[PDB]
Amino acid sequence: HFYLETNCTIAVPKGEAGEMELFVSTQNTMKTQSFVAKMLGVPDNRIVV
Amino acid sequence: EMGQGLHTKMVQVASRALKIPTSKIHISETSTNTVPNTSPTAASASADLNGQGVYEACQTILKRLEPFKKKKPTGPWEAWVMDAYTSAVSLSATGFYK
Amino acid sequence: ADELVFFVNGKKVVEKNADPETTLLVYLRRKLGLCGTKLGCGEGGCGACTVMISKYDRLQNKIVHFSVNACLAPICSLHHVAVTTVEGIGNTQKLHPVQERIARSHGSQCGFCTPGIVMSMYTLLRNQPEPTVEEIENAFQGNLCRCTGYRPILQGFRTFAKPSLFNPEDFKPLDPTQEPIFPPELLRLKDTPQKKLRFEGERVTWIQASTMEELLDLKAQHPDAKLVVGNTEIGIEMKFKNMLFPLIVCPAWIPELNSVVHGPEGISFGASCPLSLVESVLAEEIAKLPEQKTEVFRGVMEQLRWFAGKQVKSVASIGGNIITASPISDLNPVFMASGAKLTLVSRGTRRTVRMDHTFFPGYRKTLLRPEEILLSIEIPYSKEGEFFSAFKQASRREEDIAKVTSGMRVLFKPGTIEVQELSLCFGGMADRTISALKTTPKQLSKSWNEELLQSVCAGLAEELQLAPDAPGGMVEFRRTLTLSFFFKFYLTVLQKLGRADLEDMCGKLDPTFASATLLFQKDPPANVQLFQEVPKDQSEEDMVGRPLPHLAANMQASGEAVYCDDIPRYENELSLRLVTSTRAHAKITSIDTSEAKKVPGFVCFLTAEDVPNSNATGLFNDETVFAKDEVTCVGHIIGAVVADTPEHAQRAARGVKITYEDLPAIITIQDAINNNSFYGSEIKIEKGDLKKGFSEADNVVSGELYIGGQEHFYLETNCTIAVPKGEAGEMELFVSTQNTMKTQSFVAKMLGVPDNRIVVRVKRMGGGFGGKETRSTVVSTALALAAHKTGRPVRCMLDRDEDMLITGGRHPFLAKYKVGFMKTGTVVALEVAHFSNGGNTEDLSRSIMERALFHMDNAYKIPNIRGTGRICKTNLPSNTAFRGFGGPQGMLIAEYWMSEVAITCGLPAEEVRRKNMYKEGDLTHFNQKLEGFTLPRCWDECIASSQYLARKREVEKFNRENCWKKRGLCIIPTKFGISFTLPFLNQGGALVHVYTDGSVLLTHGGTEMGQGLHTKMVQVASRALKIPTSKIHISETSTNTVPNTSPTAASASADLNGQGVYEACQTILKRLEPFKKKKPTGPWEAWVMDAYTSAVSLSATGFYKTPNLGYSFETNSGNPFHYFSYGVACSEVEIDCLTGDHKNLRTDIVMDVGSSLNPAIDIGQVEGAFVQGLGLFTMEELHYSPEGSLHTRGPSTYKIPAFGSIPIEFRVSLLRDCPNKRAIYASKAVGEPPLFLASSIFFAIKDAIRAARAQHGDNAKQLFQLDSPATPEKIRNACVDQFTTLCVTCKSWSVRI
Amino acid sequence: CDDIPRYENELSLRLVTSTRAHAKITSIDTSEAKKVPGFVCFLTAEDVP
Ligand SMILES: Cc1cc2nc3c(=O)[nH]c(=O)nc-3n(C[C@H](O)[C@H](O)[C@H](O)COP(=O)(O)OP(=O)(O)OC[C@H]3O[C@@H](n4cnc5c(N)ncnc54)[C@H](O)[C@@H]3O)c2cc1C
Ligand code: FES
Ligand code: FES
Ligand SMILES: [Ca+2]
Repeated sequence: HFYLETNCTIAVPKGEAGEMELFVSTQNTMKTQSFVAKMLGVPDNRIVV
Repeated sequence: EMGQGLHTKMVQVASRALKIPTSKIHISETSTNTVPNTSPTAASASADLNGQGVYEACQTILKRLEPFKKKKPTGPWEAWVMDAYTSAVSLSATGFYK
Repeated sequence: ADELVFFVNGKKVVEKNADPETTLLVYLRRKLGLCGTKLGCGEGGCGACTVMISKYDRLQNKIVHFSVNACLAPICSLHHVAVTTVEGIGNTQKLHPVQERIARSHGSQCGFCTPGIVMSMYTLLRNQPEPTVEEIENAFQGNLCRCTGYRPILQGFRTFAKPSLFNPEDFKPLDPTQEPIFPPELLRLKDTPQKKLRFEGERVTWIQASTMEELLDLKAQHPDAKLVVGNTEIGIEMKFKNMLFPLIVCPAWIPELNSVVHGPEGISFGASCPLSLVESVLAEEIAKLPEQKTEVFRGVMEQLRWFAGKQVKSVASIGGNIITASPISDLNPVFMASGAKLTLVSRGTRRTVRMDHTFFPGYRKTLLRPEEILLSIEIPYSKEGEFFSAFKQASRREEDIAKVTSGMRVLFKPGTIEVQELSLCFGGMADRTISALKTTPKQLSKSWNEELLQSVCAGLAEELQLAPDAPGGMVEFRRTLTLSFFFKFYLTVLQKLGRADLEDMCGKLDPTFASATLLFQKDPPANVQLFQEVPKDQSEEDMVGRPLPHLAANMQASGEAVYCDDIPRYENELSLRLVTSTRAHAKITSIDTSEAKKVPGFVCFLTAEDVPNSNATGLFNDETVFAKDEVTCVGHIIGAVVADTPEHAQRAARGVKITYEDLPAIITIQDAINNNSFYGSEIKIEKGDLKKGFSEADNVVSGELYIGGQEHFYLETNCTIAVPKGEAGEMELFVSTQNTMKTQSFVAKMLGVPDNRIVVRVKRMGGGFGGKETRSTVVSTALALAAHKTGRPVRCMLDRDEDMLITGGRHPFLAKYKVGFMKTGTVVALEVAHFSNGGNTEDLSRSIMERALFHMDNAYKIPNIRGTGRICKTNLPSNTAFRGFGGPQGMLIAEYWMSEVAITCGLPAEEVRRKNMYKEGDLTHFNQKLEGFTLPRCWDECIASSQYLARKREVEKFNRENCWKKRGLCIIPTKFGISFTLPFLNQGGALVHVYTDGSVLLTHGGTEMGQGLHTKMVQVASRALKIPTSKIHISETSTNTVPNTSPTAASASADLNGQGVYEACQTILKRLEPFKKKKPTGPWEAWVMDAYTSAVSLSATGFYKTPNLGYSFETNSGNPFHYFSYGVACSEVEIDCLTGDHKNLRTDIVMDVGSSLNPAIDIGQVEGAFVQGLGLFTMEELHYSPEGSLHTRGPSTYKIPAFGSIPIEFRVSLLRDCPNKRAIYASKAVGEPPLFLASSIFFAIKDAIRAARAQHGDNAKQLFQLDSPATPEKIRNACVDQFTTLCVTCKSWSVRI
Repeated sequence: CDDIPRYENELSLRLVTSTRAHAKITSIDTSEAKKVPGFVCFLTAEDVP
């Protein structure tokens, strides 16, 4: 692909109820959210992309 | 947005749908907590899918403003909106397309 | 050396460059990132910063633990100590029992006080694993909570001592072996000897002295070197009076300053001994020694009872109190009256003195030479025939500054009642602790009798006279207290002489006088919470109407809940400090920033010039962002310093020098009346025929009432972070606000960008109470500007002194009433003219006056009625919304004249109120019909369940058998209209998403400030969707998910947002039903995935407007309210007629909250609101200089209810079987309506004072004046007697606003 | 993404990848990594919640 911006994620944990906000260079916010939530074992509603 | 000018096209679409200048419409970002369960931006399809989404949301807002437009057919956009707000009319809407 | 080494939650901290100005609180939060520990005040009064310290004590040879205020502990005092914070004891993955119990017992609302309270309780348990009830209450003298009304905290923690809202049986047991180990390294180091340390900061050098020799050497070589022990005085001087001591010596380690030696004449305390140690050894001594030897000891104990809390007394030294030489020291009068022996030393010198008037030669001065330190105090044994009393009267009992304080000593010639020695010493009566040296000599060789009483009183009234302009004012009260305290001591001595078989010489005490001399004791508390069970058939997953704890209570108990300032700083983030006028009205002639520019890290000073677009803000556009050309109050924001750190911004702000030319100032309501200075025109409601009403009236009573305002005292002050995004003027703000919409609008207008660029986010507030409905924007706009200008994130959290000055409060009210009534008590006519003091800016002032007028009836039908309001425009900080919003003021006036109706008629108040009460179907003075009028049931339930009638008789009996204490009892109703007085604000919105795992993310326009709104909305959505609450999450409130939201205010927010949520949920259900129809059992998660894979939208908005609202002042027609709240409270008090102190003995409340959405949250709101009302009407008083400068700027002077303030017996019932079908799931709003029911305490006090005036007044005026707040001053002054008589006799400390 | 300012307490991650096309992992030694200043942790499959 050679997108001039490579893959990049900032994840910011909010310290309550497994809440986390991610800033991502992605075309797919939904799968990002889903994959993060499943890995951590928290509902999708805790994870913002 | 990845360089393909999608937000630009969606603002152009919204501006036509609402009959207001592009300058009054802003897109800031994409987030899972404003629109959930989104397909990837792919298959070249994103302006088609989201354009419809956007158009429908704009149709809902127009439907809600039309009584205020009827009673003030020349008065500016701003007067219709402020009239709707002080009449406790919702100025937020979702839009969807399949 | 120079490394500082200590432990935090078991982890070693090595600080190589400790700055002596660094507090523990700032180190924990900003250096270690542990933000569980909060800033509430910076003054030691609120306890939000409470943490635990452990050390190996070398003198007692064991591990000790005590609590401290982190806000006042210098890290440089903490070498080889172990700190435990809220994070150190547990977390939501494994809560400590203390955390669990406060959460589950509904003991956490906004949550901001919870860590500090957790740490107080935790520390007590580390010292005493089986405390008493009494020990549990005593642990919180230093902790304030503004939300809970304290009852649930004590009730949950009582389980550690010795249907249902919570189940104590499910609480996990305490295992003390699982507490954190004492860091083993510190145990190894108590072997090696401690050597002197030096720490060098930006401006301050700190020496930790290891030996007496080092301390004396240093003081000889450099007498400028400032002794710091507990820092509980020096911390206040440095933080608030901007005093810099560039060389500090801490002698806390020195054995000689910490020793306790028993000698023949008494007990010697090293001068650095903490007051907690004095307390413990004196309690041992008085327990085990004969009473005749411990009179002075018990006098010191009596003062230490009411002396701050555990946190302060742990580190505050006796020596520090003595040398501080405050006029209001509670200990110096006792040490002076008892001739306590002080040993002073310098390098190679040593002298002993007995404290007497010479020890204190001038304001905050002592006998010490610059190079001398106090080594020790001997507190003496009392002798045979020697008796002692100590006294203190403040505004509040616990952790308060004494008005008058006193030690008193008599010695009798052996075998006689003849005086050999007499010593009466006082604080609060001059610029130092004084002895009544002219009065007491005249008494030597007199017998202890009535004429000695009269002589000492005449002498005191003459010797201790007061200057009208005397610091503090309250000159009559203070003088009355010196006589009244003497009188108690006189009676006490009569009794003690009795106990020594000298009854025949001095006489017996009259038994009706005996209660005068009792030392304060409270009965054990007894609480009742009654509410309705939900139906039997209600699903266990449907939580509507069940007592679900606040969703965030566990996280609040654990310190994991994030408030604004807990958010980590960006690496490039700057700090802002506001710069305010020190003048009430003046021209700004110039600004000089020379000194500001020199402070390291200074970035800029923002002023009106830097505003990009409009300098005009506020709800009615009459406010400046930054002052231009003139200032119009003390606290008017002139500009803002931006710097790297908050400390550099504070210093830089000090170096902004403003020059002023005074202009004529309008301060008071009277001033505004004289000057025709008002916000808009007169507001008026009138019905019937006044002239006719007053003609037909058997009786007509006229009067005035003044009601003081109120500071919100949210435990979290105003705070904004503004994050600029560098594109298209986009900015995101994190704000402690109730009003995201106005925050956003005001920032956008100021910047000159559209609203669509500006996002305002609120996760939660640590209280709001109306104070964050508009006045938060004054910080938000300034930070936004800073952020736009620098392109960097900028943050500002106000200090408590700043917040109290800038952000205004409840509106003071003055009312002039005239009521006409029949001999039966039936009122036929009423005219009331209301005036409010609005301050600097219009803000919500006019709406507040409207609401007061809508409630001038309270519960009563008045056929002929006229009410007017005028809002005064004055050179004071702008006043705003406060829970009640003008209702409490309006209704207190109504009850005030109603009290006088009852007394004029000679009829029971109870019967007079009931007779006048509205009936179902009646119209108000504003022509709204009362339907579903529940007030009579509330009344009849309350009169019956409180046993009001049988208690009346007990009160009457008490009053006949006691001359110097009196009880009062009153039952008060309330009607409170629900909805914003501006109709279109009665709207709310929501947005819901369902993700493909079935989990639901919900948001609405309402903000969480501790009222349990998110909890309720989750309860509501869970019922609407028919899924468990566990699948539903609310993360925050934001302008970019729900736009155009009204403020969280008018108690309306659950009603509005509830409907919005319900409608969003109904849209989702409609879209799912085909999938539900095809698979009527297959779970929720399958319907959701089925809808997704069929491309059905799983996102919806929801919206609601309250229908049919809109009142006209012109036609007196249309409904302002959607429905009304109703309730009744019965309160009993016992006043001390000699001091003006009182106990709240018992309160019973019946409250109509319809079918409660959550009885736990709702009883919480009733108690919290009631207790704020209690403060409003009896304890909370703001004082201003005649030039309009707020003096009262922290908890030291502003006394909100404490744990020990609440009714000793406190019963709350929610009315059963009263569904309100027009609000969400037949609930009613709860936040504001109960507050005015604390009125019941005000009118109980008024009854008790009436009983005092019949006992002791001459031809005492029948309709006597009691303004609000009914403070000890006003209560004492109104109890006219022989003592007030000899004390009665325009430039002064304060002016009535 | 990477233009967003770092939080003061923000950490950096770097992935460790296979140098073999198909192999068993017989061991992982983290000794040397632990000596690098500012090292916080090495995440592996065991750290996944
Ligand atoms: C919330 C709060 C509530 C309070 N309530 C009360 C109250 O009800 N009644 C009351 O009387 N006080 C009250 N105080 C004041 C408190 O008791 C004093 O601040 C305390 O005793 C001072 O002791 P310290 O060790 O903290 O003094 P520091 O602040 O460390 O020192 C204070 C002064 O004493 C000097 N000093 C200390 N030790 C010596 C020594 N050995 N020789 C010579 N000079 C010395 C210091 O140089 C300094 O001038 C309160 C304070 C707070 C913060
Ligand atoms: S912040 Fe420390 S006592 Fe209030
Ligand atoms: S819950 Fe205690 S101050 Fe808010
Ligand atoms: Ca105002």
